[PDB]
Amino acid sequence: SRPILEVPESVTGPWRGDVNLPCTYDPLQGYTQVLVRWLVQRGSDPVTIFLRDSSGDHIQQAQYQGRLHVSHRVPGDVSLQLSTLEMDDRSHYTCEVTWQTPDGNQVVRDRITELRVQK
Repeated sequence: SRPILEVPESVTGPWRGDVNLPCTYDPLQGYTQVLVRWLVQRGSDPVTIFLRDSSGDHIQQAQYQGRLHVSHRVPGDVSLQLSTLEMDDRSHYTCEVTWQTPDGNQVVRDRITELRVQK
């Protein structure tokens, strides 16, 4: 039926190193990826830190420009790579993908993961 996001409940990354937050799905006929959003939890809101759409990749925040990259080569792999991990990077991250469906409407799916940072 619908695409299925595959996201681990938690990921451990090395302090000062790099980590991949996996977010993948098996592509399905008739479902066209139209948006990928990654968010991080701060307070009452998850805040957007990355968007990919038909105009390309968008990292609005200067603090993430140059340390945040999202997988692109393999269809269905939209894992987030975070570089030079800080203790402050420990948080819940949300991977959210939007598809156009065979019927012509849209569907959105999201999954939360926790990043822990280990010395």
